Amino acid sequence: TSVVIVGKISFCPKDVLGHGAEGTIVYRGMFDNRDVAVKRILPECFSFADREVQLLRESDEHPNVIRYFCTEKDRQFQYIAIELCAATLQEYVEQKDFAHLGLEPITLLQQTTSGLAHLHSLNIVHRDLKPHNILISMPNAHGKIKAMISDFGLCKKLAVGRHSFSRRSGVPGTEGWIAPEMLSEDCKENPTYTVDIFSAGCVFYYVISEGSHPFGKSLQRQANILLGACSLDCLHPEKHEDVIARELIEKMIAMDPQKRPSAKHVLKHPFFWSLEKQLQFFQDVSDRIEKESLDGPIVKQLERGGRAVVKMDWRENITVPLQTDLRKFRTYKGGSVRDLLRAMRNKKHHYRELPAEVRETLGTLPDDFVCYFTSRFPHLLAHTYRAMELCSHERLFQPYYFH
Ligand SMILES: Cc1cc(NS(=O)(=O)c2ccccc2Cl)c2ccccc2c1Oc1ncccc1-c1ccnc(N[C@H]2CC[C@H](N)CC2)n1
Repeated sequence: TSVVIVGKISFCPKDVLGHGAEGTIVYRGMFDNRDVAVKRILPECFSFADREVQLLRESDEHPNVIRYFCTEKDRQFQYIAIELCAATLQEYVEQKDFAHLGLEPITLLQQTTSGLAHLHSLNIVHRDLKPHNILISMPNAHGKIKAMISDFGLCKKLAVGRHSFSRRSGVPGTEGWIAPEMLSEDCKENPTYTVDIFSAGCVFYYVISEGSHPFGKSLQRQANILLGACSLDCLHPEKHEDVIARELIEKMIAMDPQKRPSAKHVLKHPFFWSLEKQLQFFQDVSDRIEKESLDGPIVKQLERGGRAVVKMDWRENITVPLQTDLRKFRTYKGGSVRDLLRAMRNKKHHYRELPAEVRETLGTLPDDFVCYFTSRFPHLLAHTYRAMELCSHERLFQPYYFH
């Protein structure tokens, strides 16, 4: 038997892509002139997979959830056909040279999270998130790729007006990626969507560390998850991009499930912002506190812990041409976060009109200008992002926060 044909699906049995659960085999094949992955399953699984297909005429209408195509029936088997993909995220992370990837890994992280937000918005908790089932599409003609969430065998649709689900026997996920509240002792709250956030948090660090895991090597990482013993070694405490990454990830993998942000909060985090959007944040913040009281709650939050962030005096930690231009105005307090943000806002606003050598020390707008400040004050953004959560409901700030 060289080519099997079951209805609209066809494949060569020799084109094995791997296996799913024990008793399944996946083949490469064709459906309506499209490339598909075809999972063959036994009778014991027939309505177990019809339950998962019912969920997938409703969930896979999202670019970052795997497309379902067809189901066909043999005398002995069922055949499930989904979109053929090029790789898994594990394969991507472990094999590719990250020197040549730029921002792509972070975009795949965005896409994954976005697929996850879609699922959660339909009352579906995935329960088995890992690099092994985050699939990377076939590239398009310009070499562009995307991540897609797959593997819905452990998915649970919460009934209408339920916000959690209870534990059952058996392995609730994959060892090394399971949120602690699924296994821990004397736990008095039910698990919920945040279990996917914990798993994603681990996945996030796995992508950006180029293969490490917050909870150690594969042998004792589940045990370390229950103990709360994590480490994010690869993130420097004084590198802006690592600090922003850390701030997000340590919350996503929080031991207390209620401290973890929802998928939509994660999508809004500065981890995902371009340099121009970061700069725009700084500006929108400065316009927002432009006429606020030194003792009002907003400016108070922004200054709490401010001096360490500003390096005690920020005027002393900038270049000589800029320090000279600002001293002259005789208005900027060097111990204040507000005033550093205001100095940034003003220099952006008046950029063309600034003396040549000030323009040259700052570099170009927007990219170099913002990096001038974030490279010198690597906690400025993370800190400003936390403090301005007081204004998260305001319309000005909905590009930056969710709710
Ligand atoms: C993870 C997963 C889960 C499945 N089940 S499911 O619960 O997600 C499901 C999804 C959508 C509708 C129904 C179901 Cl049951 C799959 C069902 C059918 C076909 C493939 C499925 C599936 O994917 C694969 N499983 C095993 C081996 C390979 C795949 C697979 C899927 C898509 N593309 C590829 N391509 C591979 C190419 C070779 C690379 N080394 C890795 C990627 N593989």
